[PDB]
Amino acid sequence: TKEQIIGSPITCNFEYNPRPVRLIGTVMDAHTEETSIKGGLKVYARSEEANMMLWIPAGNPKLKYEVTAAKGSFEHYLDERSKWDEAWLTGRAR
Amino acid sequence: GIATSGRVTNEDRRWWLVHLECAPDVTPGTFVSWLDCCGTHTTKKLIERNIWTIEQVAELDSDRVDELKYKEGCLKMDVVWEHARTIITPLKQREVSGGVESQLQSRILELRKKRELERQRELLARERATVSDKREETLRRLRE
Amino acid sequence: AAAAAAAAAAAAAAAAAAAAAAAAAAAAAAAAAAAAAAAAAAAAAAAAAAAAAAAAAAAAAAAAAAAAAAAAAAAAAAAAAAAAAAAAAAAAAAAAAAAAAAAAAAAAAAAAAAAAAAAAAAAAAAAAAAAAAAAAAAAAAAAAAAAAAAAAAAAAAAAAAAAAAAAAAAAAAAAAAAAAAAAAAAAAAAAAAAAAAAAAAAA
Amino acid sequence: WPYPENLVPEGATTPFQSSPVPSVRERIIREYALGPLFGSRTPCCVLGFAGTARDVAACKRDVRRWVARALGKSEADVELGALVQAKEMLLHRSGTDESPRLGDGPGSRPDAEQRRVTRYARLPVQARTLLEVYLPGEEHGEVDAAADADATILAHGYFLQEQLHRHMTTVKSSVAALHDVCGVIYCEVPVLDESD
Amino acid sequence: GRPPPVMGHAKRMRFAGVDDNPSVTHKPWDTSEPLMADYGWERGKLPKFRARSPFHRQQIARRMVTELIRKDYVIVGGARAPALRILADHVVELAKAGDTDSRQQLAYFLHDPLMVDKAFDEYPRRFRDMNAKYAMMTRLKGRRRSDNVAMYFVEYKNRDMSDNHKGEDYTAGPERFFLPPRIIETEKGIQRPPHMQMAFDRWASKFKTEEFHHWWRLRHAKLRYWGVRNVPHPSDVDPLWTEKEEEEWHNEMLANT
Amino acid sequence: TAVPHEEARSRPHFPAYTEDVDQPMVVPDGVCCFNCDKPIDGDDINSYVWVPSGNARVPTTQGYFFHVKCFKCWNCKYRIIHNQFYSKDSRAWCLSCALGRDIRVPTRRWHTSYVNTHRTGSRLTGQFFPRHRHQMEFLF
Amino acid sequence: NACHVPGDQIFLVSNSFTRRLLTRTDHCPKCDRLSTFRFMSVSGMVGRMPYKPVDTPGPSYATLYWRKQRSGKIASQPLNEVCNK
Amino acid sequence: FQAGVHTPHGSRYNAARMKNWPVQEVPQNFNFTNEQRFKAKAVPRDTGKIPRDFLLSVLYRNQPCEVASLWEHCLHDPQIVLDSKRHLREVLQQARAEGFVSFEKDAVTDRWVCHLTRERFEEVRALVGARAEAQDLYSGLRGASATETSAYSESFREMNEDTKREHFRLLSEQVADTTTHLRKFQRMEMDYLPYTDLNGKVNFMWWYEMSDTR
Amino acid sequence: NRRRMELEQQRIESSQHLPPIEPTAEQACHLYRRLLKEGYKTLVVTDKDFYRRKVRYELEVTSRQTSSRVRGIMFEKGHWMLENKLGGII
RNA sequence: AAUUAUUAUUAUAAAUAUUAUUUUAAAAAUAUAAAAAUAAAUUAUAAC
RNA sequence: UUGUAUAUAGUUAAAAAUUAAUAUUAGUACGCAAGGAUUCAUU
Repeated sequence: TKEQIIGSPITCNFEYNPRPVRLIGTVMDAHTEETSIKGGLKVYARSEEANMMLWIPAGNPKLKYEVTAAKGSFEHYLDERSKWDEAWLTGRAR
Repeated sequence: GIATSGRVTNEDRRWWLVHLECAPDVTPGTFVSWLDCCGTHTTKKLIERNIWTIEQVAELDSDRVDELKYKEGCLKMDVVWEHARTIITPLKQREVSGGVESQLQSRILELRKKRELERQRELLARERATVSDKREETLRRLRE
Repeated sequence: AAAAAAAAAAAAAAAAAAAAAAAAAAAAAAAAAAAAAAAAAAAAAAAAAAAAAAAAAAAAAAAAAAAAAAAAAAAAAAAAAAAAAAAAAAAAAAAAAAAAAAAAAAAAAAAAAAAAAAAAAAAAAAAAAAAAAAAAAAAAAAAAAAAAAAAAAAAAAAAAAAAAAAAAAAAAAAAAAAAAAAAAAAAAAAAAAAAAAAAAAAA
Repeated sequence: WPYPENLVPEGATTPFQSSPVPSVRERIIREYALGPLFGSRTPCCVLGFAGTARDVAACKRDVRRWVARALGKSEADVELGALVQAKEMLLHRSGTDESPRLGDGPGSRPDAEQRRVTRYARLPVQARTLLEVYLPGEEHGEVDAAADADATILAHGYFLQEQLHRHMTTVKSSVAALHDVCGVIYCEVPVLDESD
Repeated sequence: GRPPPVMGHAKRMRFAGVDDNPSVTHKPWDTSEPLMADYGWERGKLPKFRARSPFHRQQIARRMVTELIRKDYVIVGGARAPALRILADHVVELAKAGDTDSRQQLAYFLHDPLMVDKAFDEYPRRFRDMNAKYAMMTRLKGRRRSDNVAMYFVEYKNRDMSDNHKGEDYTAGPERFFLPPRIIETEKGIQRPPHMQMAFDRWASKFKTEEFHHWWRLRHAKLRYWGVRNVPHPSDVDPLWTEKEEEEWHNEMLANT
Repeated sequence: TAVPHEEARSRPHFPAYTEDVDQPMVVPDGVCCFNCDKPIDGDDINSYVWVPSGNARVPTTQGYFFHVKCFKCWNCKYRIIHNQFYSKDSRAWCLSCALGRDIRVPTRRWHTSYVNTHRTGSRLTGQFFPRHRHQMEFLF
Repeated sequence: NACHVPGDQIFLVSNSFTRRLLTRTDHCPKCDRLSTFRFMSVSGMVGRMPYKPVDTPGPSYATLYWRKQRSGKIASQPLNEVCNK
Repeated sequence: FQAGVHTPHGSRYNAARMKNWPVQEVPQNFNFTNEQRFKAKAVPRDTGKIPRDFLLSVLYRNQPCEVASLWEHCLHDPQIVLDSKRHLREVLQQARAEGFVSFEKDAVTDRWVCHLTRERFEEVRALVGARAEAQDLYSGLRGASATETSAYSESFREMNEDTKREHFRLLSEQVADTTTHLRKFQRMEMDYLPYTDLNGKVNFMWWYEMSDTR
Repeated sequence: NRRRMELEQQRIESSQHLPPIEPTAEQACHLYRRLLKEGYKTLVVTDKDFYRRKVRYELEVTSRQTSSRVRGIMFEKGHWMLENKLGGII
């Protein structure tokens, strides 16, 4: 319920051929709000020196994940949102 | 369901049941506004009849819910009624018991008992890493 | 024209688009409009001797270098209130009223200052003479208040114990002026008794 | 950032999870997935009414008091599902539940769907609204050798709809009272729905 | 293929189809809410009548609404009717809400803080047992000759259980537009609310002064100079409100004094 | 203001009606015509001119106050040219006829100045929000 | 937002109500008057901005400095009450 | 206000209830969802001239006043114009911008203490007096004889000399404990109607009456 | 509003000592015994004699031209190798 | 200024009058005008 | 990488982007009675 998901951490996995991509990141959209085929998450995922916002169709076999709701306090989502803008704005090669 | 119209099939009884994992706080004492398609208006037509929890919503005698939807002008009052009429009995068994394999009770403390042990190793990493250095410093202050 | 076109007109818009010429109105779009429209008349700059009173005092406290931009800093520090009617130009009105009437001449060393006070440092001595020892006298006349403002509590230290013993004076009656229409006759008599059970033994 | 700041000023956080372990879930799901369906009842008949639901909210009591007279079983044994007035259709596509009830259809018949083979349209609408009939839970459909007929839910429905279309012709004449003093101008035994 | 055969940027038509797809560039406001303010041609919108701007479109819509709350009818032209019957119900979906914010949701829209009360007074007791489509929209057989714009006659539906127009009649207007309009002859001494006249008697008594008459006549001079034909000379112009003429309205004038 | 590094207004160097709630800018209760000693009406008249300076002199908010027919020069009995007056011995003396420039007459109007009304004369003096640091809005 | 000699108040910007924006007479919070309030601070928009979220108007700077100073002291009156009822 | 909507069941005040508003019995196990309590918007309370003077009357009897005595005193009146402890917090935010109350905390203690500002205390005595000018006269048993007042007319001067607080140990509760019997006999009803002033702002108009509940 | 991070970061000055010690003493000789003895159990695939040569070379290239802490960083990494049961050198 | 037309003809005096003219239910080019990217106000944009 | 030569072909497939059909029926509103339901309850 939009407030509930925002800021909550995501485990991912993602299959792929060389090895699965194990990546941990914060959810930020929850496009559908129920179990419909639309799904969608828009996590932030801050893997390493690289930042990578991304979308999960939430029906894919090889694109599997898991969300947890303990540290996903909305007041944590606000910071993640700021952390990206900084990485977004300050990577423009300007 | 919300997007459902008119009657409620015997299927989306399941869709209501499957989705009880993602509602662990919910209980027969939960406010009726948590009910599929029990929006803002219909609630006020419910509260005006002293009806608050999911539990009371299962008591309606097919005539409260009727005089609600057909006289109080609150719509979809049938697709909400069949909802509390569906999850109350699996929620009533949440008043008496929580999880059966959750709990895993011998496990749930061993998860909790270590989280203290674990989150006290980073705080101590702020200490154990430097006091071990302070000695590796004071071990050489003397050798010269 | 987007601000005007977009349906829900904002708040900035309603204040920006106003160029009316009524009292206490938008001054920018009253200034912005025609010279035949503005009644935005000349800025009343004060060149009072009062503006001399907060002038000859400061320099004899700090007569060094660069006193023409951070001189207003003194005006932004030494603040019962400033001095410049318009910090911008009235503080630049401060030297010209000082340069004229033979009061202050400048001082130039790596930059221009307001030092040397131009041979009127005698009238700066008997200006500060009319400062502290003028501020000294008036702050104790309110201490005459504050020698009895202590008493302001003390004259009602008894009365606030008195006129809150008067706040029951009526209620004690009204406690029972409504009991009349409920008729206890036991909690009624004792509520008048337990008050008068110790009232006559007092004094 | 379409989520307004201060959407959640201070949040307690309702868990929305059920044991954040990914393995315990999908097993707590089994019950509620393979577990028993917990709300369903089986409809006995449909009671098709002509007037709309604001014309029955006072006369919808005796119908229980009159279908219990007919089925013999006492009152407070029958559960009449809440009134469901069908759409005020204009196109009138048939089949759905929000549809009106034509004089002929799968279960509407006096067991006369041969009318479909020998006629070239449906009789006009009888019941704009409708209402279901329930009983304490039991079997669904069976032919019995001790009632001189079927005796089950559908039979309790079939051997009521046949009796009802006996009053449309012109010892329990509740099916005759149900026509006149109460309102029922249509009866239909539905299809037993299914789930996964 | 995977991208829709048409991208995000393409205008479909008027009277087109839905043509559903995934897209992420919509919902400007709190859409679908009693004041959505969206205006276009594709069905999920209100018909955008000809206004000089989106802002000026609201101003039109606001003053078209607060004339349906004084006189429960209106004669609008063109695409103002559909986008008023739609907006007339929004006000009434907003009347039953009655929450402390509705009156602050409706005080923002209307140019009149009085009518909001009349709106919130009648419409609950009046439209309680009507689900939706509260306003009628009758298309009149006439047309504004000036511009061939079909005139519709929008009005509110339930007016028997109403409070202030319980028995009023709208075949033709009153005698001089500042009188209580015609009444159904079965209810002559019917008691209207005691305050919706205090905003009327206070008002219908500014057209009774000699200065208004010197407006009514001057207005002709303005028109014949402004080229409007058929305006008789300001010399021979009957006054609007005289003294003796009023006695006919002073007939049913024995209510409270 | 100490706006951090010359971050003030670009095009006019000042905005209109910057939020004045910080200082209410209310007329006094005790007041006087700075030159003629006449009590002054509060806020519904234009027959008094407020001179709200950065400093504060006359009443309790102490921006000077004249009566509209009390602003004239005192020894020289004229309007004050350019509105730059000069208080000589507690009397606003016309700048020229005070300074020893013994003028004999102005050009435009010799007995009514071009003063403003209701603080409008001095609207280009401070009193923005960032006059004092006012960071309490931002900290923690 | 609108401030005169007596008290204060909070208003909004109903686009129909513009000729009241600068100086709307109002019943003063203090004892009694139909005081002629003026315009002090912007306080954001009534309706939303097309395809712009609700935060695009922005109340004002000093208006933040207002409720943080007018109300402000929720730590000074957590007595008898907090954000709940 | 209800039994246990926002505050757990058992939070009822012997205050001026609102007219027509029943005590809607909420079942025991009922609970909100923490995300339903998110918005949690409620009815705005009347903070006008009637509550204010009333608020001052109890702050005038006690020029300093602390946290609980802020509400623990409103129970000690014949007529109350509060319904909750939040209706007490509501008017206080008003009475600050009225310059009527500048309450502080004593540094030696750690509680917040009421104080009617001295820039307005001399005049608010009339406001508590204009309530008082007929607050004593309208009393009924006062005006039924003289021996009830004359059995006490001499105590008011001899109390505050040698038995000052001696009587105040009773002058708080016993003289007010009957109002509790009276609170069950005559509450006040905060009958209200919403409206809008010609500026457009929303507000209410409250018609306060004493409930002849008996 | 935002500057909380300023309140945070200035609060994370946190001068708990922790400068990596830059071991200029026998402490280096400790691990070079602990390593070649903890490796001698594990070098099934990789060469036992190539592995000594590289621990030598890393105990000159890191001693020769590096800083102080980055030598207390390397040495700490020597500690964290056998603590990680190895540098995954199987 | 050909006019009941792009227009405050302003030498002067001024400041809280709602003080009395602007059609139309579609689609393109154009015309004005417009969310996002290779510390500042700018771009170009022939994009909603 | 095999044929041929001391170096290595030659074929085929996967990946780097949108598919199109003219003429036999009654007409001067909105091709929506519009807020995407061919009236969701009546007024």
